[PDB]
Amino acid sequence: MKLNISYPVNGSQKTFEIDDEHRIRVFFDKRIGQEVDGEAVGDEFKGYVFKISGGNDKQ
Amino acid sequence: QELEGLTDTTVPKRLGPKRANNIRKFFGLSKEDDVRDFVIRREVTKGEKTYTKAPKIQR
Amino acid sequence: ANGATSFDRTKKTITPMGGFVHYGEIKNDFIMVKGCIPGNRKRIVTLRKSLYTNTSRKALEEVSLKWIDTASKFGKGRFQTPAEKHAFMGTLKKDL
Amino acid sequence: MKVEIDSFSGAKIYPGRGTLFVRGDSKIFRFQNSKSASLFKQRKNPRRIAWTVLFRKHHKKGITEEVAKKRSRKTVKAQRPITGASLDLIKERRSLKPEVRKANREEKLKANKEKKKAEKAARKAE
Amino acid sequence: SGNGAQGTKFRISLGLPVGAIMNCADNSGARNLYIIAVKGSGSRLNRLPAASLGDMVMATVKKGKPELRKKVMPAIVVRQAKSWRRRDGVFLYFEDNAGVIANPKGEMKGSAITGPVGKECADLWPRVASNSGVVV
RNA sequence: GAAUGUUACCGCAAUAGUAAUUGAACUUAGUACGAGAGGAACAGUUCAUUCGGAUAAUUGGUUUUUGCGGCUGUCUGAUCAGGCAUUGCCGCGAAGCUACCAUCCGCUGGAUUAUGGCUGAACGCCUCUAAGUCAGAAUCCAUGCUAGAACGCGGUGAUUUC
RNA sequence: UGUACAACGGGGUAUUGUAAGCAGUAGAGUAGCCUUGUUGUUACGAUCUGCUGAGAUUAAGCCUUUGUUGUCUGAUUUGU
RNA sequence: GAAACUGCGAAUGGCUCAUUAAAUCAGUUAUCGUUUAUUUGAUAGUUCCUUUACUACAUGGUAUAACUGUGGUAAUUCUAGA
RNA sequence: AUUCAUAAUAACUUUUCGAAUCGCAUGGCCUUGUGCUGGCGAUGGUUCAUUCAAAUUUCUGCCCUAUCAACUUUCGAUGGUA
Ligand SMILES: [Mg+2]
Ligand SMILES: [Mg+2]
Ligand SMILES: [Mg+2]
Ligand SMILES: [Mg+2]
Ligand SMILES: [Mg+2]
Ligand SMILES: [Mg+2]
Ligand SMILES: [Mg+2]
Ligand SMILES: [Mg+2]
Ligand SMILES: [Mg+2]
Ligand SMILES: [Mg+2]
Ligand SMILES: [Mg+2]
Repeated sequence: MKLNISYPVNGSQKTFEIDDEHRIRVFFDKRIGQEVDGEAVGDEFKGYVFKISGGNDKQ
Repeated sequence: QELEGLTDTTVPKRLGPKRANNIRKFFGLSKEDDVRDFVIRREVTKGEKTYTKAPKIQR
Repeated sequence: ANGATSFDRTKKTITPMGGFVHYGEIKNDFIMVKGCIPGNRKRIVTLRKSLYTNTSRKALEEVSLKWIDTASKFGKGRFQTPAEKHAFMGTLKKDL
Repeated sequence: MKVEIDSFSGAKIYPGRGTLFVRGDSKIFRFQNSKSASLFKQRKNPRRIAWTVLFRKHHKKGITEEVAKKRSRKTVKAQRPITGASLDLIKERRSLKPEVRKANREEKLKANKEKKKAEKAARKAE
Repeated sequence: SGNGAQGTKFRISLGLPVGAIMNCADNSGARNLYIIAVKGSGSRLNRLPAASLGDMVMATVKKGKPELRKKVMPAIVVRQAKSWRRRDGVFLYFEDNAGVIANPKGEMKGSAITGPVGKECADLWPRVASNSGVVV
């Protein structure tokens, strides 16, 4: 899917196209507002932690 | 590690405070520091002429 | 963790709760095979290699199990392990 | 694999166990076994059947706590630039606030200007 | 099934032999469908041709509009009430027997379906899926 | 099941039986072909029909588990706990048995028929045929599967004393 | 005369659905008494609540067993 | 002076005659039986609440749109995160 | 015609309202401070009245049919109390 990531300390924001489904399976069964560690979805985001703030499904 | 679009760059807030007490608490001035000269002015050029167009202080 | 898989990862043997009905325990090595085979329980069974090479895109499928049932076959079993049974039911009068 | 809950008794439903029933109003009921399915069909109230989760909850038996509340005592404490003013400028303005005599100087000059203006108006009339 | 089927279907436990009267789930004006045949059914001595979820049947309208009665039309079974097993292992069943009126190509006579429809029927017939409300 | 020295175990295989079947969808492909209208097939994939052999993890059925609970009438002074009502009746009900009402499984080699061919005379040419020969059907025979001749056979263990 | 077998017993597993007994300021109410209550007491009262997912049953073709108690040389026949 | 917030208005108008036979409606009453934005005219020295610090009255608090930026769906006067 | 208008007592409120709003003009008095006063408006606000309304309402009045003579009242029909 796509990841609309925002860093509000700098106010910056960027989308990342993410493939390779076993790294996006860490997002599954997680509610909006729960925090997930970034090293599971990628070693590029290793040491990061994201809070799920929203999103859009297909359609 | 630092991300290229999120943690490297920064974007400024678009507007400064408009209410007098909002300016006074944004800058931590005083009871009486005459907030009229701590107003954020955004320099803009129409042609070769430039002007600052600060906000109108409210309350 | 004979009955455990990589997805389950709760250590338990292949033996169902209370033992296999009319058989007992599986303290030895075993062959889990899909479906049903002739014979009843406790019967000597001979297992033979295939007499031909079968491709069929069904003989060649690699199988990785996700979960193995270890609930009791002596009834409508609800719990896979006594630990899970205890966690669901809380403490009882026998438990002190 | 997902473990379902019995709609009558609250028992955990492992794969391939029990039955599923779709009522005519498109509502889904799951039963771990024929006992709970038959009780539901006989229209028994689960709140009055002594071994169900609903009964034990209503009668407060074997009470247990999941009582987890997470509240963040979070103050952002973050400072950022504004388009008109850079962070360095903001810091300078915050720094110079104590003991400002600029207000006094301006007031005096301005008071003089007001007096001059009032006089100018009188002169213009005459 | 037959011509207008989009894909195949796993075997569902047959619950509607010939002579069965199922409710009519659409808004065509029919109240029930009396099953007289099953499309694609096999042959066996004394065995009644029986229909399952997602099957195309040939049916008559026993109760309903006079322009719909006294003639044979295709129908599609959308609710089964006899329990059947999916390959994910659930035995499920609806509360009633229901089908909708269709042409031989699979397009519905009506434009709306009341109640739920089966997922196996919705995948097999796309117009049933389009006019269906909730799919289970 | 007597008799093949006795008794035991592991085998061989004469002969006899034998089984799988049919369709749809996707793709090939709106392609070949055709002025157009229309409109295939081979290979591949996913399923299904009829049949067959098992099996009972699950789902459902069955209930003298007379296992637990409930209910009527009467009898045991009452209570408790029971008897009787030809299994008193009702709900649930393990186990066993069982259902295309449940699940699993159902092999690949050779030889041929029709037919199409090769070489090649008869008949200086030609010809699938006469001599010789290639490919070929849900056919046949094997592989495989079931019994094992109670007068078919082999290997091996042990073989009694007061 | 033993990682022996059995009968019991214990544990597990399953079924049902909360045992008898005791207690209660629960209980539609209805009677008696006075020290005429502000839980008045006594009596009766389907039912309710607690002890109590309790009690009962559980191999007869369920699993298991450091427990208890026992059992372990009767008959007939067979030889190249 | 766009946008957007806020306030008004969108219950007027215009159309039709399906229903409706003590219903509508007409003329005549009643509100000592009630609601009423707006117009018009009048009309709130008392409000620091243990009312001595609690309290700024030369005037206290929080958002949020528009906007910037990142986006999703074939599609709608759809909207999400920052 | 009133238990009316209005007023007074004891309280009650989970508490309403009693201007932290906007434009022009900027003048007078001095203890000359950004001191004190100060005009014409705009919007808002409690209640009463008024206006524009609304809702119920009194009396009398409607075509053809008895090949409609009894209708209403379980499930409000007519009245009473709350
Ligand atoms: Mg079983
Ligand atoms: Mg017949
Ligand atoms: Mg043979
Ligand atoms: Mg069978
Ligand atoms: Mg059953
Ligand atoms: Mg059974
Ligand atoms: Mg030739
Ligand atoms: Mg008791
Ligand atoms: Mg209890
Ligand atoms: Mg001993
Ligand atoms: Mg006014």
